[PDB]
Amino acid sequence: KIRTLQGRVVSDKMEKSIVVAIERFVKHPIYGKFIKRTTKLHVHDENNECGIGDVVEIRECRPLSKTKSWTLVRVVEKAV
Amino acid sequence: MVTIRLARHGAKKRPFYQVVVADSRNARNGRFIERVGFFNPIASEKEEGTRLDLDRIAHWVGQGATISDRVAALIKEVNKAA
Amino acid sequence: ATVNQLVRKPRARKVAKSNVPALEACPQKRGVCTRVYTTTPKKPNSALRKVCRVRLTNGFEVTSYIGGEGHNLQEHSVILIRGGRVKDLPGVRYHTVRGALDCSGVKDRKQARSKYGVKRPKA
Amino acid sequence: ARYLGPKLKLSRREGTDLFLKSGVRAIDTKCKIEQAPGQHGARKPRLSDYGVQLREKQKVRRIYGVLERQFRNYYKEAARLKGNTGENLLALLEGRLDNVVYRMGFGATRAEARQLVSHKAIMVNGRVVNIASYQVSPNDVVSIREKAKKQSRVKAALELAEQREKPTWLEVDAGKMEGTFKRKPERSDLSADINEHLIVELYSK
Amino acid sequence: NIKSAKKRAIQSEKARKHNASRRSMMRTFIKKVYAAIEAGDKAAAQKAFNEMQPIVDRQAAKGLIHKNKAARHKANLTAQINKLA
Amino acid sequence: SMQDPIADMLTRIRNGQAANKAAVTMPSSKLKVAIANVLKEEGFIEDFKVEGDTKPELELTLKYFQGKAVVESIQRVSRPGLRIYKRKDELPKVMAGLGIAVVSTSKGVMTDRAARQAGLGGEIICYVA
RNA sequence: UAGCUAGUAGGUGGGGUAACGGCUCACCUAGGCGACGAUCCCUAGCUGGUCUGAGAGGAUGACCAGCCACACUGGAACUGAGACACGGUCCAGACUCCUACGGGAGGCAGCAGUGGGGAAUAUUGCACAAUGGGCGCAAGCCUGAUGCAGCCAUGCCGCGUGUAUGAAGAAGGCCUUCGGGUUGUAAAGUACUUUCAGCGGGGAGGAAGGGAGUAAAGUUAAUACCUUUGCUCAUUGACGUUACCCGCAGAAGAAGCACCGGCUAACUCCGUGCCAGCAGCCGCGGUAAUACGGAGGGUGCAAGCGUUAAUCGGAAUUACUGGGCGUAAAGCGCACGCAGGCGGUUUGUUAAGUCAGAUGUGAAAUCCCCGGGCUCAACCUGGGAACUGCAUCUGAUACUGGCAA
Repeated sequence: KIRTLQGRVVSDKMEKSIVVAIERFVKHPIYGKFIKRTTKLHVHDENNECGIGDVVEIRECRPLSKTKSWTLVRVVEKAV
Repeated sequence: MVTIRLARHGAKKRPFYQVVVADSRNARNGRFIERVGFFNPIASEKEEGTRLDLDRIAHWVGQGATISDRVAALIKEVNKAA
Repeated sequence: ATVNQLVRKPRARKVAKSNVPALEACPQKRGVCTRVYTTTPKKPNSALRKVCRVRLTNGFEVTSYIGGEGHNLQEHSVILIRGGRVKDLPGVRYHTVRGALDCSGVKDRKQARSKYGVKRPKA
Repeated sequence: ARYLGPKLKLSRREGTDLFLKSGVRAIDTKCKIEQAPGQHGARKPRLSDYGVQLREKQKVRRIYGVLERQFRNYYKEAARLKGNTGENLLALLEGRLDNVVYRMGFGATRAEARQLVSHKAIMVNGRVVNIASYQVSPNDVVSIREKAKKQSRVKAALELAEQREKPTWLEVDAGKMEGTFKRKPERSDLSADINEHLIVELYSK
Repeated sequence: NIKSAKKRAIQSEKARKHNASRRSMMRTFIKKVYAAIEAGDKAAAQKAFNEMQPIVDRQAAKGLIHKNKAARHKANLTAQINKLA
Repeated sequence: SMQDPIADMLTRIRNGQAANKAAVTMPSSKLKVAIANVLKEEGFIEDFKVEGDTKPELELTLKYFQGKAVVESIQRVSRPGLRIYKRKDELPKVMAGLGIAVVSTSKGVMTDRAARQAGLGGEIICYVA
């Protein structure tokens, strides 16, 4: 299959694009504590179906603008 | 061009050559794709002096690799067994 | 101490700077010895301690102790400063290498001879 | 790079016969052993803990004629080898070629054996070895060459080989003047009075 | 500097002149094309496109335009005429 | 508030051994009965008994060999502030094998010997020495 | 250093590139980044690794190897498969040089080498014999890559300065309670040995190829030519009076440096008298100083030995492993509370953390292990282990998390 990620929409307001925060949960190298850690990504969506506060899966593609090398596959869990 | 060639690694007045597969425009003792055998011109009169992986050499010559005069001489020395 | 508090702000021991700003941390430097002095020590000791004041080659003007019994330094006398504190004098941080550029070896010495710049007597 | 001095002085600071002048006569008789290692040698030392460890290391080096960087390298090799580091260290000191030439009775002392080894009078396995610290493997044959065979020294040395205890890990045979280092010496096969834990602890501080 | 770098200097000057001329003729033919598309002319621009096609393919083969660029031009211009016709 | 009931259990057993207490009661859970079954199995407690219906109460009958107490030192390793997950190679032995370390592995709550024999590591709960 | 950003963030369309892309332009939207530290400032080539450490870490990134960047300084492109080009072009600038005064020329951070700077760092060497590179069908030409040689104890490793005997316990030195003690089997005497250096002979190996004739096969119309394989014949070594071997003469050419109050192994006498001076810390020296200076004696290391600079250790004195906070430094004056951290108990599902296995990768060298070659060692080297990681797939579901009750 394809490698994909899941994350939540952190903001919405851009012209056929979105930005998604990813939560990786990584152990501290010295201290041995599992710490949450984000990764904000500029993600493309044609016809901008996902709004703010959603949860969306996301795959990597060719560059579509500056940063923006990521595009959604499936919007889940939109509940407001 | 990729070349199966020798690369000098022993001490002073005592060379040990390792036969590698390098992009030919690298340095001699520099970057190689894979090493594929060795050649000690002394070693002693014991057992080997030279072993050399003929399957990988045949693979690279199948790919288009060239072979220097020493490596050709060593393949002409270790023909199939001797 | 709580592991969260160290994730927020890690441990940090200070730098523990150098006693000898002979800059770059070079083993010796050379200087010009702007003047030559004798200086009285701190309280439990009493002597007159033979000490020069030196314009180094890196710009720093530092004062420097002169080891051994009797020297031949006078005011221009390019010397090779070494590094090493004399605790008994307030503010000398360096020594002069005896047996170096314009600093002769100690006259009539026989033991610990290498650290005073004196050659082996022929016998 | 080797000692070159008064030998019985070294044997007198340690308080113990270091076998440094084995030679012609019997037990010392002209050493003044125990009495005075220098001018204030009549004084008892009241030796420290560093002093007993140090003095044990010096006993062993002054026996086998090794200096400090070489000894220290033997300690590193004995440390990395599997087993008991004291026993490994004595096994490394006993495989030295000048020592094996001394044990076989070819030299009267270890310095005389070291000069036989040094002056190309000794072959191992039919090849001449010039080096005092060659490490003799088990099942080796070490012998004297045709030059420096039937020279007086070695004969006299074999004469005083019978006065000693005939080590178990050798084939001493003096007829042909050749020997076989058969196995590594067990710790229980040598000397019984050196305390190698003291030199392990000396280097491990 | 005194070498066979003098020969590469003079050859690279000569080839600079040759390539500049051929590159300039190629660019003028492409300007003919989408300068005919500036006005709403279908068959005039098709005539100009047929006039530029062999020279852009040819300068691709000669080695000074690196054929993907060749392709782009004709591709873009084809789009323009079927945006127009 | 109570945020580590396992360390609370081990606290009950340390302070029961330290006070020559005959038996120790506490609120019960699946993990505490799993650990308690490991402790009875390895011989550090005498018995356990879970009673109650709507509020279960685990009860550990403690052991005392001589006048001295059997559970010499029980420590909590994987606390909630910092959890400790060891592999089958990193999996420690306590008092050089004379003292078990209760590891929660995917197959269940085991000891260090039993889970190193089972070929799988996990979350190391407590050292019992 | 708390706000930064207007081609800025995104969209549509045109152009551009080998290729996606605000890469560029026109228009539209008003975004984007930021306390998980943006922006600004100081410093810095990065890594495999190296040093230290029991380890976790800490410092560092000389040689060797991978990647990047630069080529007097600032900018630009041209040629080309590849450069915005170290020994190419163009412009400008600073410096240096030539000039007929109109103008020209140059770029060692290639190898040697100079001047300067500095505590400090090397020859204006030999060869393309090997290995590699460029060109060439090849012969061969070029190669300051490379192989070697020169200088330097800069390091690591090896060997030597002899060995045995030798009491009149010589003389002389130093101490002495003047009995002696110690230097000291030390020296001398006597008997042996020749490593290495010195002198003279012998002499591997790095040499595989290449050239010239044949013979066979292939191809072909051809028993030519060419290719391949055998065979024969001369040859190809900078190092290099090589490594190594043998012979000669004679112990003959070959031992210093620091320290001796405690820490810290090793003690007395004499000179000096708060001086001269010593010192890493404690501190010695103001008349009998085991601490200063000398001597005798000893101790430690040894072709080295000390000092200085720098790093880690010791330092559990930044404590993750692995510390503390009533009085030693340390509990906010007290609360409320957002973000954050943590979260009782039962069942079901998931399987993100966690665990197990597999696959791909984690360059080679280095460290480690078992072997092999240099007389050994350092050194070189064969195979493994390791690279504690990351990604993907397959499972397990106890604990943690998500979801539902």
